[PDB]
Amino acid sequence: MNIFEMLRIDEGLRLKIYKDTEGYYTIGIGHLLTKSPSLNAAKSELDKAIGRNTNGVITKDEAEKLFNQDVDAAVRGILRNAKLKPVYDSLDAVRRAALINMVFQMGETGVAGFTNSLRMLQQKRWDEAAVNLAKSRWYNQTPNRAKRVITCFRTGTWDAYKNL
Ligand SMILES: [Cl-]
Ligand SMILES: [Cl-]
Repeated sequence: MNIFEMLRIDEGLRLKIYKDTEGYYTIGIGHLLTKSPSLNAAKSELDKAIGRNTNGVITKDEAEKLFNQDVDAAVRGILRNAKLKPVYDSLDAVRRAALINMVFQMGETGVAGFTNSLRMLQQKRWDEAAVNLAKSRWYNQTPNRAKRVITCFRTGTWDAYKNL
C-alpha cells in the first residue's frame, strides 16, 4: 500500500467532470477544478489544466498525470508549511501518508488549522489525537473516509485500507 493507492481508493476515478461531496466541479482522481457554480468555468479550468480542448472528458493517462502533480504538490505544500513540516518530519511512513491524504483533501490551510490534533500527533499520543480529529466538520461530512485516515494515525498500519 502507498499514498497513490490510498488516495485512489478514497477518491475514485472519473473521466468526466463531476461534483464532489461539497458540490464542487472535479475530475479524475479527486482533482478539484473550481469552486464556481458554473460548468463553463469548470470546463475552462479543465482545458487550461490539460492543455487542450477537452469538452469535459479526459483520458486515463491525463487523469493520472493530474494525480501525480497533485500528490507532488501536497507533499511540497506540507514541507513548505511551518506548522505542518515539523509534524510530518516527526512521523513514520504510514502516518506521513495519512497527513498527505488530509492535505490532498482539504488543503494545507485547512489541515494546518487542526492545531491541537497536530500537537498530539507530534507527541505521539495516538488515541488522543484520533478522538480529537473526530471532533471536526471533516469527520461529520465524510465519516467513512475520515475513519480510514484516523485509523492510520491510531495504529500506524494500513489495516483500514486492506480489503478495499
Ligand atoms: Cl493543474
Ligand atoms: Cl466518506
